[PDB]
Amino acid sequence: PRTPVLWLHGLECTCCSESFIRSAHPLAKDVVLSMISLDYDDTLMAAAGHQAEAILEEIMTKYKGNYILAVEGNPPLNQDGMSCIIGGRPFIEQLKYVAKDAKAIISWGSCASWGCVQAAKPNPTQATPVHKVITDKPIIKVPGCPPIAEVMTGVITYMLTFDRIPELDRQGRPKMFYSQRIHDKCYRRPHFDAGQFVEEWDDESARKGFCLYKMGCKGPTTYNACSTTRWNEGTSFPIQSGHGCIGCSEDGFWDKGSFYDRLTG
Amino acid sequence: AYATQGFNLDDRGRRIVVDPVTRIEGHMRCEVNVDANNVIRNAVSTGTMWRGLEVILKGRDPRDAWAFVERICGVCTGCHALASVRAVENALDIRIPKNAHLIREIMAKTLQVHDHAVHFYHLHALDWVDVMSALKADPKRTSELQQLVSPAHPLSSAGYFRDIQNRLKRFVESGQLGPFMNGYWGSKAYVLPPEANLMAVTHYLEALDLQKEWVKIHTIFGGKNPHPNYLVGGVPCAINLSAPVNMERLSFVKARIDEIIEFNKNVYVPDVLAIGTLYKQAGWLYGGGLAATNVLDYGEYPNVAYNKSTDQLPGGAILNGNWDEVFPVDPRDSQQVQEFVSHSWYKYADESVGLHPWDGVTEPNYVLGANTKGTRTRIEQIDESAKYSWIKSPRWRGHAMEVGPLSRYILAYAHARSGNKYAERPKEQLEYSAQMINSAIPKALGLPETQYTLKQLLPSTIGRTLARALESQYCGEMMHSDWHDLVANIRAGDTATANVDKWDPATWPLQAKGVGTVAAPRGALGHWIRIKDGRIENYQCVVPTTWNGSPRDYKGQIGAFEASLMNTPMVNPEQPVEILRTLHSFDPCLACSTH
Ligand code: SF4
Ligand code: F3S
Ligand SMILES: [Cl-]
Ligand SMILES: [Mg+2]
Repeated sequence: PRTPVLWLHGLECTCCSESFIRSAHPLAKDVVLSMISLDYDDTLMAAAGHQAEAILEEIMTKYKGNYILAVEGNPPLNQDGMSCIIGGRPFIEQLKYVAKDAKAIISWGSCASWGCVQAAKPNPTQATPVHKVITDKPIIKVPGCPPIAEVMTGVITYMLTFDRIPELDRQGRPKMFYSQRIHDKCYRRPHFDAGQFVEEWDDESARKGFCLYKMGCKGPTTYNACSTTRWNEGTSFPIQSGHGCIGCSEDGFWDKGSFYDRLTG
Repeated sequence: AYATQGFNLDDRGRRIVVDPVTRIEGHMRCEVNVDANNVIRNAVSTGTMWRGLEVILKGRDPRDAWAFVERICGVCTGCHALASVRAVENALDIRIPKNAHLIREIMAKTLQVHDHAVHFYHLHALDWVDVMSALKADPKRTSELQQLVSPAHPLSSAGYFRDIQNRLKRFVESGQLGPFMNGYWGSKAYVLPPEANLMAVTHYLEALDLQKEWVKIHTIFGGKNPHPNYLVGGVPCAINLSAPVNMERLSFVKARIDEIIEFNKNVYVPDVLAIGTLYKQAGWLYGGGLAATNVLDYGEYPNVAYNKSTDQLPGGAILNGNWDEVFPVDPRDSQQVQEFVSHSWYKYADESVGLHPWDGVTEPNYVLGANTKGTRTRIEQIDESAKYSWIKSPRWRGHAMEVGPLSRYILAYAHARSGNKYAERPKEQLEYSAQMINSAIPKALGLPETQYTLKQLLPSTIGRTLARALESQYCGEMMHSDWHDLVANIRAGDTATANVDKWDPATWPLQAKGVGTVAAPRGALGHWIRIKDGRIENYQCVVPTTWNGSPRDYKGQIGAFEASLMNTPMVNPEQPVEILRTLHSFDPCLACSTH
């Protein structure tokens, strides 16, 4: 038997679902067909409406305390919760219902982990991360907008193999993927150390791959696997392609000033 | 009951609710009424999410905006970033260098192909394809079908189809059906033979593995996918033949483009032609909606940067089904694009008026009408006579329009007939497709040949699905050309990727307004910005699914989703197969629609 996954969607842009299917090792195809049973997911599921709703209670009963709840997006608390409506009811009610009998909860991406863009000031919907609503269940945060594909499938693979949540840091992120800051192993680090910086876009320094700190790179304060694991089967990452890290895996990164203002000190 | 746009709306029949609408991006509720013979006679589109990006942007730096609005949507990832940088560049009179233009075009066309192909296989296909029927297919006859549908596709052997079928069998036999659980399998609404179903499911799996390769083009130029990085003034991926872009990276991009062209030509377009032919033969020509009368696009992909007369998908507006007259569309004109909130969960000072997006307002107002069944937090039947959606109601000169690939292909065809040579390829694709659907494929499958015109075939759910596939193919062909132009320009000595003359806000006018438009995968996208003292004063988005999924306006006119469902019979009113098939043909993105 393959562990059921109920993948709920709150307020979101769907980047985390899209990132998941970019995974090369393992393939998303193999994850869905051979590793998990993806029993509810609005993005891919055949059933709609009443038939889709009926799946949740069936799985929750049959696999009580033995399914994984994955959450993409987050619940809004304003507009009586009806700025995110599922089956005529607030999303927060679905979230709490499915959470109650889950063996573990995965908060996918910055939305579920921290709030992401909808929670940026002034947060008109009072979008709230999952761990502030569900306070009595074990939650693993997998932040990033979106997270790296192999980080997402890496978390699933660990959980399925070992029937355990991996070791987490104080913020609830898996240490196996979020122990390093981008700046630790960023390939432009030798330029940083030598005081060699891009100062205007497409200047001579930019064409030589000089450090992007003075163009606002938030790599020095951002924990993720981007500089080593990299993106889309190790093809590139933001810095390699010439833009500074904007800090997208860190709590509240939208409200830490302009992306192009350098870090102080 | 009332009449509007040639549709006789009637809510006296049996009410059917579909919430959630699945296999879309984001959150939608749909309700219909059906008559005594299960024919839809009323349709209600409800966007069931809102985040408030327009509100969040106020006071921020215009140079940062692209990253915020990019997160409107991770499916159409980057198109909002493109609209945003275009809007800011327009406001500040910034012209980007040629290489930046070409790289942006290549990224845009990569998105088009990825979005279209993934939509068709992974979201749309299960409305046409019965997966359980695929289990009963004969591997040998499936191989023979594949060779008829697309002889150039190398994955066609009986053994190959047998192995795929066997994997599907054991998956189903496990009793854990996953995404196929509680499906509508065996419904009479499904018409494909077992062999066509197995071919399609096989391609579903092929596409799922291949799609991750295509987006590596975004990764090279933009660092990551989803959500590649953009830049006001150009692109960040500087060129040096230790740089972000060198010849090896460009060669890699070309290899990915060539793969894309093979997929579109050998797998995607032939499948849609074949499936379309078989549903045409079944008489399933429903879903035309507004495409039969009113279509709009801003126009896109100029052969010469900043020269709109050279748009390779030339736009404008058509009204009343008159394809001999394309009206020009100006996103700056306060009397053209306007948004109403009469039936939306927002508030204006005067809701009898539609606001141009430079004057747009986004103040939420979640309130339900008197005829609602249920409560504010437990809706049983939504009241479409009052406010019923988080989607605003965009109109053009007061008219309700359909947008999207179908709209663009109808516009391209009309332009081509008037003598526009930039639209020759789409015209060629359409005429080729009609001949395949009417004659070639029927002849190959031993079916009767038909004589539908493009005027008859295009305004339908089949036509809407076809146009998307053709557009994917055309975009692949275009970015192949763009790649050659990029490499030639670089080799000629121009390596520039960013104009930084007006990067610093000390150089800006103290106030400015701008608009950026994009032919996004789902239709006409625009971002309208006002800048004051270096900050965003107003930022309003009108997004393709805002047009298509819109609720009724002040005059009670219906939008494209609602019109498309009208007058469609359902095999079983409790199984939303036909509702899903037609809604999905618009590729609804609800996060986009509401932002
Ligand atoms: S580019 Fe960013 S992460 Fe890399 S060395 Fe410079 S500051 Fe650190
Ligand atoms: S912007 Fe995000 S994707 Fe990585 S390089 Fe920075 S954490
Ligand atoms: Cl955040
Ligand atoms: Mg808007």
